[PDB]
Amino acid sequence: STQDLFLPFFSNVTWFHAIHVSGTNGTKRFDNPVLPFNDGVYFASTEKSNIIRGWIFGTTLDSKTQSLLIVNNATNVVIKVCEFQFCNDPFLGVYYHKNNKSWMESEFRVYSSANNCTFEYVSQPFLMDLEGKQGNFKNLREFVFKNIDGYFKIYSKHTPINLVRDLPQGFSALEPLVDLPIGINITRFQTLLALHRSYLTPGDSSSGWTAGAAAYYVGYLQPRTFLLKYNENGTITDAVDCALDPLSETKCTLKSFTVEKGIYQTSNFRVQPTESIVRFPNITNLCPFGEVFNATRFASVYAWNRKRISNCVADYSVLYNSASFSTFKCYGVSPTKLNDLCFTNVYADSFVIRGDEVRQIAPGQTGKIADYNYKLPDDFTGCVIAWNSNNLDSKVGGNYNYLYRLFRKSNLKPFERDISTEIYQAGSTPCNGVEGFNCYFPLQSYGFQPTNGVGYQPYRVVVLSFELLHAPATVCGPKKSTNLVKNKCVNFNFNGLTGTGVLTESNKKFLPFQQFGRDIADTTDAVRDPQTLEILDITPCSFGGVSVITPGTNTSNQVAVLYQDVNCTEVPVAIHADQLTPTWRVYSTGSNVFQTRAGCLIGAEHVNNSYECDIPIGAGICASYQTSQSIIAYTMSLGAENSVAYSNNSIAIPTNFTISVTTEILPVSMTKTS
Amino acid sequence: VDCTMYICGDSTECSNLLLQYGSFCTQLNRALTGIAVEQDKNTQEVFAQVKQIYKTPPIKDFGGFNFSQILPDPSKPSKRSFIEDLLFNKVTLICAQKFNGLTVLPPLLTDEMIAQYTSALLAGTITSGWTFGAGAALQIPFAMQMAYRFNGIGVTQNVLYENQKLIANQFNSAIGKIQDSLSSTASALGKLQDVVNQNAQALNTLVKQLSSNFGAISSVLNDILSRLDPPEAEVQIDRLITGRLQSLQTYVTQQLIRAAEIRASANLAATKMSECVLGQSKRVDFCGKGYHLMSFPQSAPHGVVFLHVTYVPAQEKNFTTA
Amino acid sequence: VDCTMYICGDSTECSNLLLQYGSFCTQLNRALTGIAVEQDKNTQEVFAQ
Amino acid sequence: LSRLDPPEAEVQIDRLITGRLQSLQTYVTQQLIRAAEIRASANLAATKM
Amino acid sequence: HVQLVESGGGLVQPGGSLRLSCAASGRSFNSYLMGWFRQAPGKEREFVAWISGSPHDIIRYRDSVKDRFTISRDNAKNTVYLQMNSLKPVDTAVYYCAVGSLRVGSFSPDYWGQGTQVTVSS
Amino acid sequence: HVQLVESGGGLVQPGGSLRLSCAASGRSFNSYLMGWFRQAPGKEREFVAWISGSPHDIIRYRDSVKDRFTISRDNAKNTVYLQMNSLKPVDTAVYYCAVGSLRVGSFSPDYWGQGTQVTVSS
Amino acid sequence: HVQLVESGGGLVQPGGSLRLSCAASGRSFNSYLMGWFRQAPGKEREFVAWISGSPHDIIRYRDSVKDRFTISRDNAKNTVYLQMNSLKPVDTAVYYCAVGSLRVGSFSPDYWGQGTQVTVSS
Repeated sequence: STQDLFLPFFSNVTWFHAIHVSGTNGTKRFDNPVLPFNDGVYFASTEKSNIIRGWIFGTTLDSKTQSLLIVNNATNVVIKVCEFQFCNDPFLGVYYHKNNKSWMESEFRVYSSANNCTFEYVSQPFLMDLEGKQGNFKNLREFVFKNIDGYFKIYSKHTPINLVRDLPQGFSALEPLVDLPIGINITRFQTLLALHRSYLTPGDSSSGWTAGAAAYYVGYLQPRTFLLKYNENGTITDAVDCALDPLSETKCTLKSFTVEKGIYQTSNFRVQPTESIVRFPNITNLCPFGEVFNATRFASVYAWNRKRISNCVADYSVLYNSASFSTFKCYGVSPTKLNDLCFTNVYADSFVIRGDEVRQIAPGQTGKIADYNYKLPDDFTGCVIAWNSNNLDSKVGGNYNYLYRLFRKSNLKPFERDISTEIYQAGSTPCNGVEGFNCYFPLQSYGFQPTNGVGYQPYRVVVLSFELLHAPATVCGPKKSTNLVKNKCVNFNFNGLTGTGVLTESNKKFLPFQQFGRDIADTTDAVRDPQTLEILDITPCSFGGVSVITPGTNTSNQVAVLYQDVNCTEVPVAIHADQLTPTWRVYSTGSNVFQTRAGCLIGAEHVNNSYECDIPIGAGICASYQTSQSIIAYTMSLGAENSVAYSNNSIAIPTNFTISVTTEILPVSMTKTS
Repeated sequence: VDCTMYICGDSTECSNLLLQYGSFCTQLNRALTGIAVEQDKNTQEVFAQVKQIYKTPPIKDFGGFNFSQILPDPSKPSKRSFIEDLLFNKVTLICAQKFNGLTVLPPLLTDEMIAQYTSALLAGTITSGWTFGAGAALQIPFAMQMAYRFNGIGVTQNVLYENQKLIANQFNSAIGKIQDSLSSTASALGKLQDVVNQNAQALNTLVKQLSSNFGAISSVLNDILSRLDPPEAEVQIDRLITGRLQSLQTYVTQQLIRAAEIRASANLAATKMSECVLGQSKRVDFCGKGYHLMSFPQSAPHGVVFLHVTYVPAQEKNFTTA
Repeated sequence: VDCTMYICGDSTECSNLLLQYGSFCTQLNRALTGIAVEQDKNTQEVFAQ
Repeated sequence: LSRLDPPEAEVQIDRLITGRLQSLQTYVTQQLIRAAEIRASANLAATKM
Repeated sequence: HVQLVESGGGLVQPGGSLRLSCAASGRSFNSYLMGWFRQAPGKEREFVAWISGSPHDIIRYRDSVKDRFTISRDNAKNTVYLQMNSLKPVDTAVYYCAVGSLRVGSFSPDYWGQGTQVTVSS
Repeated sequence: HVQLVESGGGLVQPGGSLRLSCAASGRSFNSYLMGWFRQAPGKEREFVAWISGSPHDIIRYRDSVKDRFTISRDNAKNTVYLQMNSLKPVDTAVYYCAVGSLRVGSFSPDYWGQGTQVTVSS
Repeated sequence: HVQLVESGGGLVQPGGSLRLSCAASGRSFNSYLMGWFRQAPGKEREFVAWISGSPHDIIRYRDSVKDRFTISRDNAKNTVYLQMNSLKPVDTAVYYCAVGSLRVGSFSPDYWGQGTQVTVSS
């Protein structure tokens, strides 16, 4: 058993052709595209005229990066590594022209230039020749190219075939051919073909390249575990991929290509949590933002009304999405994500100002309003929300019930409010208590009238300011809390308790102070959701193993799969749907799905009849292969029914006898090793 | 026990580190599977000793002998005898500890099938004596069967016929006394309860061994990995793996020893079934104390119960002999 | 065999460190006690007939 | 041993010794249990003979 | 007892760059603003920069240190990292790290460290 | 990936010796040259010394530091050692450990560390 | 082989304080005296201080460092500590810890380390 990059058995690989169908109604195919290298490439070619001539490997296939070139031109094999400037359609140009004599190759159009050469080989043949015979593809060549830890390995095999299409069903191992110590980073590769000049091709004279009948197949290796069979001479005469079907896995586990009748545990299946769950206690009682926002009375800008918010949770998504506010400026903070954080001090300042003055309510703004009526700090993580109020703050005759402060000794500090009747006096022209020259009262009249323009209409502005303190925060927004999912395996995190299980409705009655739930083994059994108070149970995910019920490979290769201790609905979720397409999902689900007490049985047909137990499944259920033939699961019969004819005066005296010899085997000793 | 799951709980790094320890997990899984197969074999060998399923006639006329206390009861939902039902009710989670790869597999033979085997053995013994245990079942009146049994113990068959009524009454009274003693006693089934308690306590100890730090900073793989960067998580997880592996080795060894003990007990039970139920044993104190007459099997949870009927001299008298 | 003191002879630090290993000592003591009870049972069974 | 100097070859060889000794101990315990089973089988065979 | 420890100081000629670090211990600093202050010999201490540990990083700098000094913090380690770029001789001073609260929207230091010398001269 | 980690930094007197060592991990560096560079603050990082991991170890030094800041290395541990001897104040700088290959006979650094401050002051 | 390793050196502003450390290993030092010696650039070795490991800790100080440098030792760890107070530029020197024996009543060094650093400058 070897774990290495292999081509999975019964895979489905790409097919390429290079052929010009006779006549103008046919197809002119020159398949030679640049293909990814992946972690390994399997290359096969069925040919009779030897159109294939080599390969190209590299990352960009240009002078930018190093590349590897392999070509054979009917008497040599050349391997080179250079920063070749490959053509977009490289090939070898065969020519029927009699320049010297016979067919020859004369148009080497693979690469424009070779630079920064590292090494070159002139190794001996893959010959092959320049012959153009027809009929069936008489040779089959298989190659495996691998590039690992700075070494490039090439395996190859050559066999004669009598096929005309597809690949033979025979089995053959590809012996190593060459290994190269190259640190190149192969990622894309391309195929080289020997084209024929239509200008100088037998019968054809039109300008162009024509390709003879050629067919090659490309596959990609994957990391697989294979069970290879070495014969007396060391040749790999057979192999088994340990991923193809349950029978293959059973053979691989038993390390044998022949499996006897019985049930074998091959692997263990686990159901992973779907995506996630995270939960913390959502929120305390809502804060009274409506009072400030929908306040019956609003104070002047110089006397903005402040409401302190504490012992609650901020919530404004209902009004934010309404889009009913003319301004929702949140400076330096997301308009919604700010709520998800603890805030020790929260304030709501409401005032009525002119529409043009709303722009002055910004952190760090300076002016006759910001520096004298409402000053915001630079560290303003709050939001200033302004909306028109002409429908309430306007009437016939106008309103004259507002004041604003314009004169003061110094600019106001952030969240600084001061109301006084002291008369401001100029330094050079003091008044000493009177409103004289260069002396003005701090407050000035202010108001609105219906005739005012849009920019001059009243606007209600509410500022929700937040600041952090060392003291514990009361207005806090919860951390990432997702929605609850039930009856579905998932990885949950309840207030720091990380667990994986299935959340379901529970009838257990906790206590008001109880959150967790435990069993005799001190394992989390039930949990209470902190956001909303209800009790949910915790259950393991699936656990359980996988057993491959099968008769002997001799007789039939049909098998059945048993998944212990799981409902028959979770079988495809146990990391299934990723195995081999045509062999595993058939046993993953389908018809004849039976729910035994020992687990879920698939591939076996339940039968009313009861027979002698053939293969023990468990809980009185046994499986047999005999009935067209198919695996059947039944309740084993504990022998044939009988009822002795008993009466008070009847006896049975035997009239004949049989001398029966029976064999008993008893181990007497085990090998005495030291 | 899923060794990889138990040692490492859905931890890729822990599984990768455990891979370096070799094939310990496979060996332990193989040992546990062998133990389970051995238990199934023990049950089959002890109970699957009858080739055909015999049943008693619809009318129970055995010359005064009454077997209603040991024969199946159709009235009850489960076709169990009175003593069998008492035993099953007298002996008294699986998903609760199913958090660390610990899975309990169902037995191949359900309790109903074991009860059916016991009923077949009872019917064969009652209606055919020991004949059904050595070949074809030959009918014989139970009075004549008891006469043969008396002849087996060196007592002339006649005394049964002079004292058939008294012997039948004594047999019925003894069976009733067995029923009453089993019902009104608490420590009668100590063996099976002890076995169950030992198994449960071993499982509980294995589960609780996970909480142990085993010298690591903590006993939770996620806590070790998240708090510490990989280089020291290596040694911490290695220590935890070593401790858990040692605990699992101890559990497996204990299970192997207890399974050997249970296999010996099952072999003894099978030998008694062959020699006590399917025939009249001449061995002293094997099929009960006294001169053996017959025995009646009774199914029990993870065990078997034999009701050995024996002949005991009662009243002596001194005589001069030559 | 007293497991706690065999490993840790009047060593508080050793006992504290051994506590981290779980119930190994309890299991060993239980096994030894079971063996002792089994010996008593054997002696009773063979002779007290 | 060749790749590392004695100071750390100490701990590495100690690790290897611990692992191999544990493997050998498990093998010997399994061998003892199997030998007990075989002894029981041989006693049964001798009794039958 | 909340304690702050500085590191990363030394001598750096003009045109160089440095990384100053301070580690804070004693309690959680999620609701704390972390910043740096400097005081040159013969001159009064001056505010350099502060940054908030909230999910939204609010960051400030003094007028002279705009676009040349950068400040960052890591809440997991309760550590603050300060980047000096295009240092001039005027930057020679003792630099201290401060833990404070956000009072009235102004960074108010609460805990101070010992400070480290950062000299700028050829 | 390949990482270089320094250690042993600090400040030493003029004439007092010191040692800075930088370990290289990730891959092998037997075909490389283990070396050090120093950058006096405010200037351009200047070569210090490099040593090859060969049976015939080749060593280069920097003019200002030749024969004073001895350099050695280890192939098993893949680490570079720099033994500074009898320093002067002019030796103050940030010393970086360089891992490179010998191209055209000139030490060509390929991988660099984070550096460490080695200061010399009276 | 008795080995002495120094540490705790660094830079300190004028009027500050520092603490050097030397750990001695190889054999018992109950009958040994551990002391410190300092060398400034261009000057010879001058004795600084020494302390005895006997229960009665006899301590000797050089008058140039008397009442400013305090020397203490711990026999549990065989480590000698030297605390410097009111440091001045004159104190700048490489400090080597010495472990010796009391001969003729005079401290006679027997083992020497590699030395640490002490600088007092702005």
